[PDB]
Amino acid sequence: GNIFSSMFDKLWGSNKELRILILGLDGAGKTTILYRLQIGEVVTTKPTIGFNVETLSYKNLKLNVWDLGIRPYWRCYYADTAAVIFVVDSTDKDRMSTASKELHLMLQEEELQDAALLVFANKQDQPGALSASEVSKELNLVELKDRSWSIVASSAIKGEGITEGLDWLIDVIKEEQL
Ligand SMILES: Nc1nc2c(ncn2[C@@H]2O[C@H](COP(=O)(O)OP(=O)(O)O)[C@@H](O)[C@H]2O)c(=O)[nH]1
Repeated sequence: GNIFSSMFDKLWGSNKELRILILGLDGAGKTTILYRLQIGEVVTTKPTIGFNVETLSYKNLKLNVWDLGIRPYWRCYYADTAAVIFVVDSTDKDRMSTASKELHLMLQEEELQDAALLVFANKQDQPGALSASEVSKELNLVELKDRSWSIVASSAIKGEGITEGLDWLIDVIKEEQL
């Protein structure tokens, strides 16, 4: 998993530890992506009640993953947050609506004013999974303005799309830090 680490090494130098949030409705495959990286160490914690955050800590970076569906206990992480990776299950046209909501509430927070966005149209390997562009529409990512965003089709399970996406993200984050 060192290619991933080499990629994240490009964020070394930031004058403050950087934070990335992997979010989305449960089942979207966030955890999978997190474990996909195979770098640093991951530890689960329950800061508040009925709330569990999985945190991957890698030399100067923090990756936090928790399910959506906006209790203020979270506002705690938006401070140093550099970007959010929004994982969407492409084979769930139902909750697709809910997600779009949860995503905008999130992206509507003041501290995430500059966070870059990477959306993962995940589970593309599954039968009946909306295309990437189909999700960019269902989330109105088009309507989003004054913000670095991008969507990518993915099969976290087979690790398809993950690297291509993170690659993009990291560069944006790095740039923005400059
Ligand atoms: N086929 C397929 N299964 C996936 C994908 N991403 C996640 N899964 C499966 O979906 C289930 C939920 O994924 P997980 O990452 O644990 O969900 P979350 O962290 O709650 O969003 C797991 O059993 C995964 O193996 C994907 O892209 N394709």
